[PDB]
Amino acid sequence: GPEEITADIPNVGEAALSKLDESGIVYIGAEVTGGDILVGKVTPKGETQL
Amino acid sequence: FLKPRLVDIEQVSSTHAKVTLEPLERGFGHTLGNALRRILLSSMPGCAVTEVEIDGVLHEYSTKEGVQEDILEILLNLKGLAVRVQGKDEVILTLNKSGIGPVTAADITHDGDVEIVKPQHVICHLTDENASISMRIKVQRGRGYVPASTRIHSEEDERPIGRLLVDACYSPVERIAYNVEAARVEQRTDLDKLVIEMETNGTIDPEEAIRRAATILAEQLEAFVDL
Amino acid sequence: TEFLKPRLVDIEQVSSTHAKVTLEPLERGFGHTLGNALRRILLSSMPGCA
Amino acid sequence: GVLKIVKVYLAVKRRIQPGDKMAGRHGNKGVISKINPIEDMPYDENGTPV
Repeated sequence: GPEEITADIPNVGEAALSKLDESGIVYIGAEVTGGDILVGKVTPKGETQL
Repeated sequence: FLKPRLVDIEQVSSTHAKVTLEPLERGFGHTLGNALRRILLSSMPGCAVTEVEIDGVLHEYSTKEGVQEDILEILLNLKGLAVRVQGKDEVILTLNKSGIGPVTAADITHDGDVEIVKPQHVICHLTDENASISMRIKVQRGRGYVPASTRIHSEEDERPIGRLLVDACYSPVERIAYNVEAARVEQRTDLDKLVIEMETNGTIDPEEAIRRAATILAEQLEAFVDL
Repeated sequence: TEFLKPRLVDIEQVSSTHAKVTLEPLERGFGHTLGNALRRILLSSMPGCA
Repeated sequence: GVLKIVKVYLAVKRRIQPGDKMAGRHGNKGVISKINPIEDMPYDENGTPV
């Protein structure tokens, strides 16, 4: 399937999604460090088989 | 075991002065001057600008239309602005100005504890008739060198994207030198003097400083006294 | 502007004449500022009967 | 195959730390070893450290 740049990322807190806008791209001027999410991206992998 | 005391403290410029200590026994002039140079140059109270939120600026790397100084350079100029407070551990000064000409350090809003020791200190120029810059300059007080890097650990939602941090410059002292000349008191075998020539940005008075220096000095010897 | 104080001071005796004392929490440059100021006065001005 | 690309530009400011290479124009290399306090710097009679 196609990959989404959407800001909805499984398993991330409010502190993570703070620095991102509604669209999923970090705001201009936001100071970042190691681990911060610059661009939210999600790719389909189906039937996880747990 | 004759003890010293201070003596004439001669101010020369608003920047520096030569303090003097008259009653020093054999060799103690060196034992103090270096030990005093140490604490004078390093650990001292100072108030340096820390957090600066400017008009339209998102980050220190942009350029505000209408001023020929890059934002990064204006932050750097602030690191060199010398001020002094009295009863506040942080004061936020509001700077406003416009019109073609230099914007100096005297164009800010005066506060009860604000004393600008260099009103001529240049923050930046202004290149257009109508262009206006508003800035919240948050100055706090502390000790030592705190670089802007070690400050973004607390963070705790410093979301104000416009609040650009600078490096903490905290220190009055610039250059400290001590010279021991032989001081002849009318009756004694041989005694020495202490000429401490120090250098400062004007935000601390000589007698206050040299006192707090020896304060910390003896304060560490406390534990040493017993075991 | 509060000022860090030492702690722990294990005193290792080397017989009855000499010993090596130790002080852990000394801030920047204070190890010399103390150590040198004490070396000076120990070697020079002390009570003695010789 | 690529639907969209988001390029973020980070501006890092690095100062100096032990491990950096430094040299004069004369072929004398060096790597900063320790960052010494201004207190321990050799100074002249005027009191200006080096």
